[PDB]
Amino acid sequence: LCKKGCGYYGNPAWQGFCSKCWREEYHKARQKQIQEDWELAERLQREEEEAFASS
Amino acid sequence: MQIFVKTLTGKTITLEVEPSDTIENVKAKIQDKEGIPPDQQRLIFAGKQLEDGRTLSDYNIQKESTLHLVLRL
Ligand SMILES: [Zn+2]
Repeated sequence: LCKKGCGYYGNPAWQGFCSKCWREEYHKARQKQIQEDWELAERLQREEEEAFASS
Repeated sequence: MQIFVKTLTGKTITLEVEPSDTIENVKAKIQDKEGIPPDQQRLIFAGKQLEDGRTLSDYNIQKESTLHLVLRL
């Protein structure tokens, strides 16, 4: 049984989730990683702007 | 396998790579496609700037993973 409790059977290759709850979890984790990476990139851009300005 | 490289302008670059590819070799592919010299490229994945002598597999970059790219001014 899917550890999210949707009533379907979980696949041990998918960490105990069924197919649908696994794909949701995969998409959400990538969305969060991609948003945090974008924030880091904007911080790096600001660091580039300061260094460039200082010369 | 395909990966995506997103810039701060909203542009996404698709690259054909293998997990054993070095970061330096991915920067060469970006230069070939976008003209950006490797030395001006800063790659990001999962909270880390990517180091030239490491591989895509070292960072858990997988099929359809999205990296970010910032350029040195
Ligand atoms: Zn489920």
